[PDB]
Parts: sequence; C-alpha cells; structure tokens
Amino acid sequence: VAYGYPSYSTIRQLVYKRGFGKINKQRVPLSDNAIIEANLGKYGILSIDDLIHEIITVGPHFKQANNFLWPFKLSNPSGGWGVPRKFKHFIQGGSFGNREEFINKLVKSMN
Amino acid sequence: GKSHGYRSRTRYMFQRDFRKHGAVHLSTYLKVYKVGDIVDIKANGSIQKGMPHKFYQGKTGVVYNVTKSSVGVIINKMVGNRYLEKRLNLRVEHIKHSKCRQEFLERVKANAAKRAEAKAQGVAVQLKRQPAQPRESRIVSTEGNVPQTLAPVPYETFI
Amino acid sequence: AHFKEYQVIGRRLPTESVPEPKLFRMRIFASNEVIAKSRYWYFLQKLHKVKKASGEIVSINQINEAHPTKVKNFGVWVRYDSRSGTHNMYKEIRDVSRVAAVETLYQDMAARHRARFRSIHILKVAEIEKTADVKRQYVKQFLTKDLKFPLPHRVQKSTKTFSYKRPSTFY
Amino acid sequence: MKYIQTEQQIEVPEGVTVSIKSRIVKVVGPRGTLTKNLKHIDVTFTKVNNQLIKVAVHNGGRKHVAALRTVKSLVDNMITGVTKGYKYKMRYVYAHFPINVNIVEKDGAKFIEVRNFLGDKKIRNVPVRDGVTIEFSTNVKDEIVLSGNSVEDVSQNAADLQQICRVRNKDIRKFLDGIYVSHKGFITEDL
RNA sequence: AUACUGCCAGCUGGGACUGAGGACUGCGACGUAAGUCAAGGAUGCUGGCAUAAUGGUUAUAUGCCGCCCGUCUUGAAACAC
RNA sequence: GCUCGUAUCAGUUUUAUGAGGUAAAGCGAAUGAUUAGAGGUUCCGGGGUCGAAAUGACCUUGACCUAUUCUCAAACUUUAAAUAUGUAAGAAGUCCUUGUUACUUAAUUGAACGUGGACAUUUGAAUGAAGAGCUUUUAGUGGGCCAUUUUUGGUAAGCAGAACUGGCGAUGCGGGAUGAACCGAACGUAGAGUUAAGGUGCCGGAAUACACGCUCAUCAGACACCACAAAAGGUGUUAGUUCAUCUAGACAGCCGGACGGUGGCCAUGGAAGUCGGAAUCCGCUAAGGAGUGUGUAACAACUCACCGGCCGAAUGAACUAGCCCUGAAAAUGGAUGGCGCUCAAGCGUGUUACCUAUACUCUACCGUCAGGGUUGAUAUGAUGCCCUGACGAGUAGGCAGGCG
RNA sequence: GAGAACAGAAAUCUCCAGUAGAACAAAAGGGUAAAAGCCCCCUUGAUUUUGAUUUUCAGUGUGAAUACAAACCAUGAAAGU
RNA sequence: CAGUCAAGCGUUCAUAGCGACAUUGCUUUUUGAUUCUUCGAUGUCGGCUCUUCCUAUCAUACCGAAGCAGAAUUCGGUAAGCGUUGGAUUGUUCACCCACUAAUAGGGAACGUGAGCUGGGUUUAGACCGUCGUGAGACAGGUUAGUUUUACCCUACUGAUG
Repeated sequence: VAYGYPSYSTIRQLVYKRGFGKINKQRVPLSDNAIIEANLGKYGILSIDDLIHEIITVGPHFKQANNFLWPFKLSNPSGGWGVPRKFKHFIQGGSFGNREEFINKLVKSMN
Repeated sequence: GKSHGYRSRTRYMFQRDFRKHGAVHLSTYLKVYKVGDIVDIKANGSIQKGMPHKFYQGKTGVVYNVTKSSVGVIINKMVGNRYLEKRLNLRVEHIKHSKCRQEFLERVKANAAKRAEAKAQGVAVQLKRQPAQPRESRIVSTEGNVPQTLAPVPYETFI
Repeated sequence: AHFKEYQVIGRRLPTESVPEPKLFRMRIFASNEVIAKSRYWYFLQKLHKVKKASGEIVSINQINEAHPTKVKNFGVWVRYDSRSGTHNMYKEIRDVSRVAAVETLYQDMAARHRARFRSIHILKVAEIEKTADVKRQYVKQFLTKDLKFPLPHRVQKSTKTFSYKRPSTFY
Repeated sequence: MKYIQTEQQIEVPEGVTVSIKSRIVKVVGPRGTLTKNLKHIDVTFTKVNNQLIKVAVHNGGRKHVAALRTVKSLVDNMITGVTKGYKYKMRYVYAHFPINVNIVEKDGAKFIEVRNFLGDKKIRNVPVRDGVTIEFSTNVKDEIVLSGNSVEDVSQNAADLQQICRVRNKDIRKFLDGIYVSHKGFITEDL
C-alpha cells in the first residue's frame, strides 16, 4: 500500500468525484444528498459535506460513515508515480509505505 | 526407525526448573476449581500421574468436571479443518487458574460501578475500551533543555 | 532529487519518572521531510537508546543557506562502507549551497567508490572561506589568483539531423 | 584530475626561428631546417617575446600533461639539432673476427655495409636516413660517427646498426660482439 | 519583493473518445414572481451521394504476431508415441 | 438444498493473560571438550646430592589444589528473543431473606441447577462481514514440480529429502531476446485515458535527454532469476591516514671531499673500519669521523655525515578500494538478442520527459449472480415487462441451458 | 579429608564436609532427599463389573495410559495411598 | 591441467631449474555421483577410411631466460601455418618392445565415423573345461562355431544442364 495523511481538500475531492455509498449491498453513486440522508441520518449525517466533515474531523460515527462509503476505485496517477520502481519504500525511493502528507499529491493525481 | 511415544520430544518441556526441583508447595493443592473455571495447563514433570500430553502443555481450557484429586478440562483442538472437543482429566499440579478471566471479571465489576455512577449523575462514563490514540498537541520548552546537536561518529576499529 | 537540509529535534517519550527528556537535535540532508525524519531516527538509534516508537519528533525545519549565491569551500567528512570495510574520508568541494555541496558529494562517492546513499554517513560539512585551510589540490587549482582559462573544442548541439556546412569547434 | 592549466617554456636561442602553424613546427637555424608534425598531441603554443614560447595544455589528465613536456623536449631536440647537431659515436666490439664496415651506393643511397660479423658470409646492409652523415673517425680503431640535425634519425641509424649486428644461437654474455653506441653528444660541442 | 510548498466551491484556452436512455415524474440553478436552463445520458444547422460511395464476403499484398494436433506427463514444437 | 435473516463469525490487529528452550548468548556458571602461564609435605609416575640412613635442604608432567576467561557443543546449558501459538474481551453476562437434592458439610456450610429481582439507547476493544448455521449426495485426485526463506545428507549437482508461504500443474497477457515456475499483472466483446514490470542510438513504440564523475581493454563493458570466474598482483589511472619541516628552505641531476694532540689491545704471519669488546678529553668555522661498505695484511688505494652554485615551495615510506589490465586453455562459425557503441549507445549516481499489458479509471454492449418493482376496463401464455448493483481465467471434474 | 593393629591407593572406618556429582531391572531423556534411593514391618489393588477420557487417529482398531463410579481388599495412628 | 606463498634443494644463493606445509582455480580426453531425454529400439568395442576442429606445442618459423663457453639441452613467449610414421605380440582402448624420424604432442566432433566396411571381441541359441549347485543351472572365468537388411525420397555434398 501507499498511505498518508489526507487533507480536507483531497478528501472533499475524493468524495465528490469518486463517491459511492453502500446501500443494501449495492454501490450507488452519491450524486445527491437524499440517499446520504436516507442511509446515514440516524447519525446526523444529512449531506455529502456532512459525510466529508465526519470523515475529516474523525467523529463518533466515523466508522459508520466510512463503512457507508464504498472503497474508492482510483485510476492510475495521471503524471506517473514519480519513481522508476514502485515496490520499494517511500524512504528508499519507491512508492509503498507512509508518504505522510505526499499522499495528497499522489491521490489527487490518481483521482 | 521412527519413534512417536506419549512423552516423545518433551525433554525440555517437562524439565522441572532451575532450583525449583522437588516437592511442590501446598498452594497448588489448596487452590479450588469449580465447573466453568478457566485453567492454564503446565505439566509438573515431578508428578507423573494425571499428566497432560505435550499438545495440551500451554493450553487454556474450561473446567467441566471435578473429582477427588483432579479436574476435567475442555480443550478445542484443531484437527484438519475443524476443532474437536477434547476432555482431559488433569491433576491440580498441572492445572493452574488463568488470569485473563480474572482481569475480565474485575473489569466487569468496574463497569458496573461506573454505570451506577452514571445512573447517579450522567457524566458520559464511556464504558467501552479504546485503543491507544494518536498523541494530541503538546508544547516542549527549552529551559535547561537546549537541544544538544548530535553527529554521526567516525569509524574506529576498537579491537 | 534536490537535497535539502533539515534541523530535526526529537526526544525520548516523556515518562512520569523523567519528564522533559534531553531533546537531541541533528542536521539531516534528505530529499524531503519523511526521509529527514527517517534518517534522524536512524542516527538516533545509532547513538542513543531510543527508537521511533520509544520517542517523538518535536521539530523539523528547513535550514536555508545563509548566502546561497556566494562561492565558498566545503570540507566534508564522510564515513562509508566499501565491499570490504568501513572507511572515513575527507573531501573538499566548491559550491554555492551546502545542499548542492552534499548532492555532488554523493555523486562523487557513487562515481569514485561505487558508494550508494545507504552506505554513506555525512559526518560533517564545514564551510571554510580562508585559503591554506583547503588541502585538496583539485580545489586549490581553482583557488588561483586571477584565474582564467579557455574552453577549447566547443561542440554545438544541432536540432536538425543534417547540417549543410562542416562544423567548427572554435570558441 | 584535470589540471586546469599546465604550461612549459621552450627557450629559443638568438640564431633560430620557430614557425608553428596549427601543429606543424619548423625550426630554422645555422645548420638547417627541421620539421615536425604534432597533430596527435592536442597542445597549444604561445610565443612570448621571440626568445620564449609557452606550450600549454588546458584541463588535461596525467597522460596529457605528460605528453606536454614530451613535446617540449622534442622541440628542445629539434632546436639543439639545428644549433649544434647530434653526433653518435659507436665502437666495434669483436673477439676474433674484425668487423669490416664500408659505405656503398646501390642506386646512390649510401648504404652501410657490415661484413665478417663473427666471420659469416652474409653482408649486413643498413640504409642511412636523410640528413645522416657517416664518418669513419680516424685516430681511434673501429669507431664510426653518425652526425646530423635530427637526433631521431641519427639515433635510429645507430640503433639500426646495433640491431642488425645481433648475435644469434649464442650466449651474448660471452659473445660480446657487435657495434655499440659509446658516445651521444653534439657536433659543435665546446665551440 | 521572489523562491518553494499548500489551497481556491479561481479565470482563459487548444485537442481526442463517447451520445447509452427515449409519453411529462426527481434534485437544483437563474432579480425570490408566470418562465428559462449546461438541472435523472445530443441536440441544432449544413452539404455530397443515394450508389458498390459506406459496408459484407473473398483472394492477394503489407506491418506485427503465430511451432503439430491428440496423448501420457512435474514438464511436449519435441531427437516421445 | 434446508433453518433462519446480520448473528452461537474472521488465515487481521489491539488489550489482558499463558506456554516454548530455537536464534543469540555463556563457559573466572553445571556436563563435556580445550591453550598457556606462580607456590605446594615425592608415604602420592619415572631422574643426582651430606653418604652404611629417609621430613635441617633444588629443578622435569602435572596426578591432587589454587578462581587467573585461549577457544568451543545437533544429540551442553543459568539466561533467553523475533516469528509463530492457547484463552478471554458478556445478556448462556455481572450482584441479593432464597428453592431442590439421596452428593458435600461439624453445621441451609458448600456444589450444581434454578424461581423472584437491578442493569437502554455505548450490551462492555479495532477492522471487516458482495448473508449466517450447515444437511444430503457424488466427481476427479491420492506420480507432483519450481521460487526468496529455515533447513538434512552429499565435494557438489538442473542431486536426494523436510520448514508458516507463494506459484507452475490448471494460465493466457506485458517484460526478462528466447524459457512451465522470475518480475509486472491474471483474461467477457469493444473504445478513450493512465500506468506496472521493462525500457527510449537503429532494429523497436519511446530523450543520440539533462547533470557530476570513473573507464580505453593487442580476450573492454553492458542490469537480478541467468546462463559463471578465484586467490595473488600492477608508479595503468582515480579517490582515501601518519613523520621531517616549513622565513629554523622539501626530493632529483650536473662537481668536491677533508684537521691538530691517537700511531695503545692476536701468535712476534694482519686494523683509526670492514669474523672483534671498554664509548668522553678540547676546538674561533660557509665542508670535514676513537668510524658507515665492494677480500694487495699496514700513509698513499672506489663512497659518505652536516654540505654548497644552478630560469627551487613540496617530496619521500606503508596501506585502503573504484574502473582497467595480468591471472583467463576446448574442440562446426557465433553471439551484451543483433547491428553497432568509446566526454558511449559502458560503469556508479541524481533530477525529469516519454513509450506501452488482456492491469487500473470512465463509457457502450454480452452473459451470470443477487436485490427489488409491477393486479392494470381491452393489446399480452407475471422469473411477462422493468429498475437495478456487482462480477466474468481455467485442466481433471460437476451442473445447467441449448444445437443436430 | 583427617582415620585402626596386622592392613596395603581399592576390606574393617569414627567423625567432618557432602544439591545428589549416587541409586532407581534394562536404551536414552526427564523425575526423585525426613524420597521415588537404602534398610525394616505388613501385604496381594498385578482383584470385580462395566462405562468415560488422552496418544497414534479416520478422531476406526490395536497397544499404552489418565480420572472417576459401584464393590471387595491391603497398608497406616491417621490423613490418605 | 594451471596458479599464489615460499621451509628448503640447487657447493654460496628461496624463485636458472625446482619446491614442502598450505591455499586459489580451469573445458570435461578419466572415473564416479544423478536419473532429465530415449525401453510402439537413437544399431554397441576396437580397427580401417576420411574430413574438420581445439591447443594444454612433440617437431618446424622467429624470440626471451639459464647453474646458456662451444655442441647438446632445459625453462618460457607469439604461434595449430605445416607435419606428427613403419612394424612384432594382443580383438583390444591402453600397453610394451624393434626401428626410422625433423617429430613420432595431447584431444574433440552422439566416448566422430556399421543403409561406409569389417566382425577379431562383446552379446542369443550349439559345445568343452574349472569352481560353485542335490538339481535344473550360475560364473565381466577360460575356450570353439555362430545370417551385419533397405536409399529410387528431402536436404547436404560432388559434379551437370537450364
């Protein structure tokens, strides 16, 4: 994996573009506040920005909101990976591991 | 050819201890076991009657039967692609109380007390345990703690 | 890529028995903040009894060069591992900045001893501006009074494959 | 290590002139003119005041700064040959068979003829380079003098004689026979 | 002041691929009014032809690929059958 | 298929609590090996003396002691990991004059099983759960082989045999030229974009890119698995510690050599030094000795130790490791894949741009699975019509829909 | 180790040290000190009926073993075994 | 087969020529170890014949070095261009002798080469002997006799038209 600390900006972009909820074991695009309210209104999450806020400022219902969010299907990075070989650690000049804050650049490239 | 005996390859397992050989102290006999008690198995090499097998050495089970000088233990043993229930008749010298259950009972009592205090006041007692959280913000001063600069040391043979 | 220099200050994790530990600092030449912190923990593990789990990093700061457009001499003490042993070496170089100084030092080590980044410890980078402190002749050579040299045999790059007059290497 | 600038000074006597095009050196003086090509050296020249010339290499390695002083010495050799000249005196060493040396002309070419070297019926013929003058010096038995301007041709003619007079199938520690160069000096020495 | 990072629910362009669906329904936006819209999937205008022109088949040529099937075998193009 | 419907779950973490005896370590700790070095009554291995006699007397291994670390152990260990591993983290649970019993107790004391009671919006860690509990029945299989890793035998083997694993078989695709297993990535039919591994001089899609070095080979080198090279060497070349000094001047070459009282040590064949011992009396100086070498034995017979002039400011000794070279010999002609490449198109390193997989993103369509909607006066035989979301490799084999 | 008279390095040996360096039928490993060793006294639980359980395991058998029940016994002052 | 280091040998003298104790290696002309290919068969030992290749060079060409005075030798370099025989015995490969020679080097090519030969050997069936076995029979023990097939195809080759 490549992981890191996402920003409010990258999280909002991820949710707005590649944002799909898990409703009755089905992947449905968010695309409207109605279904987010219908599936997460018990927890007070009544909009896509409510869900974004719950994800960013990790809340009491972060687990429920995140599990409602379908896994993000990202593309390959549009500018490449910036390394000749991915499967070394980020420290070693590879890709995998913890790019503490560079995950924003990577994920915004893939998204 | 090949040997697979009852006490095969148990040379160090049942070895008594360093400077703990001989007669066993009486607390092991004074300890009492009830049905449903959770017990660890660690065979005493000195006592050869009612000795557990080397498989059950280090296993934790539940008491299902109590007899004159021994106890019945329920152990789930992995056989192929499933667990089978195994019933052992082990002596109290090889049996010992497990402390995980004791810690959990103490936690149960603590949650009962905290819930009683919540019924008294209502201050969000938050019974459930949580993992180690990431550290919050903190400020580190430099009064008598000015940073000391370190550098990589040059190589020396030292021999 | 471009090396930067970071001051990395970190301490052991404060305990109740000992609040406010000694809070040691290093100067780390690294590509980015993540590698800077990683190298800080590497060297701290090499010197004192602490690791990333048992400690914390209290400050990381880019140290920019004081005058990044002046030419000075740099003495670099390094320690590196060959295919057979560990050796300390001392090299003198000329650059405008310490970070580029260390970058070309790494290039030089790779070119002359096949020493990769992993097998090099930058013991020290010291800036000297006074001559007779420089010891290497390949720097004393450009430390000459009123130095001037030509560049013979100029090769000019052509974007088109075919040229219609025979080239000249005058300069 | 790419020495930035290595230069040497070739001194020019008051009677000789060095005309140097790109890398074609021509030294003229009282005795004659000597020409040398240096296109293989990759060096540069700069005359100072007609009495010194600085030969320089910029940004050269060890093997280039060596060739710089090599060509400085070659120009030394040409100037010295054009001023004073070179004289190679070689003696004849023989135990029993006396070496019989003559100067012969087949189609006018001044070959040196060596006969009776260890008493064999073969005659050893060696040509003479242009500008090399052969003189059977008197007042000393079994001495030959090779004189000229180009030390290269003079020494190569001496070497040609010495090489053609090799002993074969014998112990050359005992059979000391041969023509050996005993003196390398100047035609106009002590003048 | 510029770097360099980060953010913009910032502006201005140049290209390519796709146009699924088909009788009102929804969520929105536009000076808060009837209406409009880029808002639950392309329409508008225009030209040539109406034919072997597009296309199908077929043979060849070209570029790049392509070992002989069946079998037993850990392994078959096999100098295994 | 059945019983149910999000839980009597999990190839995972965390917290708590066990078990282990491998790696390491240890041997002035047990067992067993193992090298050296002081002092011990010789009734207590073997060897001479005051002398007809031994404790009033010394050396040779160490038998037997002294605590001094030279070195070790698969079948040795005090200690002792990492990985792996048992259990628990609740409603079948936690707390009360009690109710039962023939068990148990001296005893309504215990044991087990309970009736009656107090626990809610947090029912007692995290993450996930494209449903959970299985019931019956049956196919093929029961030759395996290959990785990084731990490992046994063997000199080793493309050898033989075992480790948590991942693969090939059974599998195409992109890269490693070529290859069952390596790297990348797994496959419905198409279209755009972006990539992985690998690459970008031409073959060949893609920079004869940019930057710093190193290397010249009269067998260069050229990218893992992998299709090989070593010990030892080299003023080839490159980069890396100490000693003498540096206004008390640092090598190489051209030329010179030396003082006065000293002329004491072997047989009666020979020393101011050459097969030879004792070392301290004085000297104005730019150079001068009771003494440093090649066999006339004796002043004359070939050098020096401080030295001097020369268009004088660093050299001398050892060593380390980069490329290159020597070491480097096999049979048809020949293979960094080929051509070819030398401030490379080689080697080390560092930004970046670019190329392209059946992978990823997004669309169309096909099928499969699943979760649903749908009773309407005719114009529809209700898995009819429709909304959907996910998915698709495959030998042996199973099953289903069909075609003849 | 210090010890007696023959008598001795290895009978007869009184004390002092003695963590087991002994012994426990046998191979090896574990285990054992007012004992599991060595002596002495008693003895036949090496008995009866049938079940449950552990190991190898298919959770089949065989072998071996474990803890009880109901008896009948041995031993001990007894707890117990 | 070839290196590295040199305790020594070589009257002195480690390295002209050697060289112990150690140690680093090189295609497989040995022989093992293995069992991957071939058991609906890849014709087997040797010889004869013939071509080619390797070099770790016996001779010949040219050199370096010697404990090279000369002759004769010995140690090395570039070198496979060119040669490397005739015989007695044995089926032999290897041997071992007689000679000649400039020299009688070592090897590979499916341990080259059986639709090229041969068939002495091995290796069917006949037979004898010795030892073994009660016997039938066994014996890389010895003897003697014992069917060696086909190309007209494609390539390759050699020549020949077109």
